[PDB]
Amino acid sequence: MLIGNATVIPSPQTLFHYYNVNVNFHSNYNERINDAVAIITAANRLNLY
Amino acid sequence: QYEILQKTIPTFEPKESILKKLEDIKPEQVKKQTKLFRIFEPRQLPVYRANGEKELRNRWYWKLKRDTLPDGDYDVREYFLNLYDQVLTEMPDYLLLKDMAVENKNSRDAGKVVDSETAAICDAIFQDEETEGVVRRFIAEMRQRVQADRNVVNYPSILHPIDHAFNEYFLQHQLVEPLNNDIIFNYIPERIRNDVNYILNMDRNLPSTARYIRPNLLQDRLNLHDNFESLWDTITTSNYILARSVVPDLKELVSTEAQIQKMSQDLQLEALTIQSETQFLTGINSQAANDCFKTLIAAMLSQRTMSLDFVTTNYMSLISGMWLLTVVPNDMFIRESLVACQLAIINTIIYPAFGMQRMHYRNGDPQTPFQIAEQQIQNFQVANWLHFVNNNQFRQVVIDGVLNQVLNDNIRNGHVVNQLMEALMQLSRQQFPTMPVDYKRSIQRGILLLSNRLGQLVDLTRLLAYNYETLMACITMNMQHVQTLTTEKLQLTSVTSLCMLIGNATVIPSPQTLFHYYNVNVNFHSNYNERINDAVAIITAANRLNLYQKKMKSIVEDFLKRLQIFDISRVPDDQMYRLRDRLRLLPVEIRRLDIFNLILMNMEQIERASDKIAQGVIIAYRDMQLERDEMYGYVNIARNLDGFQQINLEELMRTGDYAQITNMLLNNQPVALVGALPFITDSSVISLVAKLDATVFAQIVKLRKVDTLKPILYKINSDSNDFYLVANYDWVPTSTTKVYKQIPQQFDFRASMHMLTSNLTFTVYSDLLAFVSADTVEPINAVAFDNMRIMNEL
Amino acid sequence: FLSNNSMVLYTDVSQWDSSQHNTQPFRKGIIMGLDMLANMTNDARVIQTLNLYKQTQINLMDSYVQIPDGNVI
RNA sequence: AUAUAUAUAUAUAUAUA
RNA sequence: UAUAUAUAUAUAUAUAUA
Ligand SMILES: O=c1ccn([C@@H]2O[C@H](COP(=O)(O)OP(=O)(O)OP(=O)(O)O)[C@@H](O)[C@H]2O)c(=O)[nH]1
Repeated sequence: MLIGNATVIPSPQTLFHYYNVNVNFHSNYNERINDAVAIITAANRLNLY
Repeated sequence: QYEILQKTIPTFEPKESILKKLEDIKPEQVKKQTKLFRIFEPRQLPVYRANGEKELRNRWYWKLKRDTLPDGDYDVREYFLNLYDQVLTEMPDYLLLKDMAVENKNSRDAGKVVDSETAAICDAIFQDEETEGVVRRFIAEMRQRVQADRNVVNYPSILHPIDHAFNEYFLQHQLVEPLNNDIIFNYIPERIRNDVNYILNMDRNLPSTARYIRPNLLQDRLNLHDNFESLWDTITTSNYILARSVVPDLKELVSTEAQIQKMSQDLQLEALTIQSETQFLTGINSQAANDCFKTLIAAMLSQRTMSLDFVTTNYMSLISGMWLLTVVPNDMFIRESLVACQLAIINTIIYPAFGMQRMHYRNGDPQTPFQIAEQQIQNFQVANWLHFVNNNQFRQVVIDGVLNQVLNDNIRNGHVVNQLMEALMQLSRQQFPTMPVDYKRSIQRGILLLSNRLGQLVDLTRLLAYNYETLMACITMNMQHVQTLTTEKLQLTSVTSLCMLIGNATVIPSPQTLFHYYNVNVNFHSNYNERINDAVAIITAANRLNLYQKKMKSIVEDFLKRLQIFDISRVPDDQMYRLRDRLRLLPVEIRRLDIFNLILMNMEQIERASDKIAQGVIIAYRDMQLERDEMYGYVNIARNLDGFQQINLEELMRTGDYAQITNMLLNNQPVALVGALPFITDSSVISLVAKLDATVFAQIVKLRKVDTLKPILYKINSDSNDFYLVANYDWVPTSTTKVYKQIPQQFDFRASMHMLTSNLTFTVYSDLLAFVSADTVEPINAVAFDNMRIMNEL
Repeated sequence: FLSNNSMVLYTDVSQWDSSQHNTQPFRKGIIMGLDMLANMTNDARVIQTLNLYKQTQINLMDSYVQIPDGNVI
């Protein structure tokens, strides 16, 4: 009981920034699994206790 | 020797508006027009022949007066709602033509034409040497025709046929009805002129000329008592304070100031000191009898719900509450406070009298404790009064077109007191077996101060139901019985001051304060239905004109404003957009419906016959001959938008997806843009051969914006420079794009004269109850609905 | 009402006179309250005493204090 | 030659040609 | 055999408070 008849829309400048911060975290989360796996596995083929 | 140190206080303007009572609402000041409604005006234009050369004579044409048309196809419809609000305020109530009739400067006999403008036109044609002879001969035989026996006249005019259909409608549809002596007496309601006590008199008789404007007194098409519990609270607290003003003061209280001096100089002579014959009680005054007589009548006529206020430890205020519930119907007393008074009579006075156990009445039982103690009691006379209180209801009958809630027939008689005091006597002859003897002596002393007053209480019921019956003839709006939000506190220790302090003097409401209570319930009810119909005619004309962007809170915001009793800024958007769904469903009144069709039928003839706006440009990408006209010469005009695919520029700005046009503008498809474009005039011919008209559309591809469009409308004629290219070389001018524009109409003088008619004389009268001067019969013998009188008790 | 699920809250404004919320929004809240009360009654005398208690709030919305020092006021 | 507002409780005192 | 009803006197000074 305080809303009016005037709608709000996510403007496309803050709709591409929300996309380019969810891609840039998802492409950072996947690029650090691939770095941490490639060192764990390379510490095992090299027989590093 | 002073010194001023002043600082900046921040300005704070709270949202508010002025609120007037119903006593001072000014009636609608009647509108009569002074000049005709003109929107078209003849203008002098040069004329060009079929070659293109300028002719020696000139020609007259109809153009607009102040042609300010906004661009874009949505702003044009926003202009025509604004035009529709301009004809309504100019629409007159009564129109006489003797007020607006100026002399023709030159005629056969010196007659009159109907306006200062249409005399300025007919003298502009006379001295113009280029005019024909038979146009000049028509102005000579242009006089008025006057007929005295029917008092109508016939003044000539020179009006556009759109302008004539707006002025002809103002003359035949007027709000004046004739008025005489036998129609002033029909203005007074039927329960007053058919009443014995008031004798109606008048001095002057009105002529066969005088007219009056009848108010549209039809009931509220909005059901503002249905689901509107915050607007019906303030429309009945505005009626309760009006009704409190006209309820008269009791004759035992009021007298003039000098009569106190007139009664003090003979008080020591004539010793009359216990003539009033009452036993005094602490808490009894006469200022509460006068108060409770006004908050019993004025809370019935406005249908407020009273709330009882009392203390349980007063055994006399509970006995006087027995008279209150048996006269006023229990639907008016509020349920949380009727029950706590209806139970307090049971547990104190009725049930200890019979020795029964005092009732366990839990909170919120659906049966009120008189409706549960007519079954549990075994007497016959106190179970006959408890049946009347359980079934005392208002009787909703419609009288003279106004539904108003008359009382039960026994209450107007007085016979309910003879049902109560027959029951209040059997309850006093009981033994009170459980309670001690002093508790029996405390009621039997107090229940006998009310049974000794039977002649003065069978008559208060007559007088209280006659002041309510008389004043109810003066209402006009439909009184509905719906429980309101806020209540009016009636103290039960102030009914005791009413029940045993009245006597032998009828107070009947004088007819000068019945005609005032009726002339403020008409002046508010006619200020209601002329604000419904003013705010329905814009809501329906907004949806009919296709205004999808207009938020219609604003034209309900001023509907609640012009009703002068509402505060706007404490009424939210919730109670102003529910009201739009009710005002939309109503039929718009016939004067506004018949004049919106006179705009809607030719909102394309006003729009097309004006400069500085053109209804879309068409593009062809091929040489085609531009048509020869007489007011333009040679113009790339197109009268019909036919053969081409259309793009709606109202929609191309709305959705904003330009992918259709910018893929259709690079490939050179023939496109006819549709909208309302501001066009410029390029009168030179060497701009046409250089093809300037095609180079203006390429700013839609690089830049998305389409409102910065200016199509080119050529005009090739003799006054234009470099014209000899058309004269020497045998070529007709060819353009690429032509403008969809309409030719202005010719001013044919003999076909535009109209003979406007109206009456000769009125005398429009404002209110009609100034003439009839009423007076009341002596209140010693004043007659109720029974032909026996009231205040008959010795 | 002091218990272990309750919190008491005592606040003292630094100066109740000469606060920002007391110059304009306190007078104009009372002057509005005497407009809705001028419609409640009907007398020429209860309105007139309620048009004087409104007039003392219009006159105090701007005020001046007379304090002297040395020889100047 | 002489400056101390308003309200709320509480206590003391007082009324007369 | 029978033992009445009803909640805010005024003025100045004084202190506590706002
Ligand atoms: O003699 C007085 C004392 C107080 N008051 C009124 O009581 C109000 C509150 O009095 P306070 O003493 O609480 O004011 P304050 O908040 O300015 O105090 P500090 O924090 O500065 O210590 C004041 O602002 C004034 O309206 C008076 O009218 N007269």
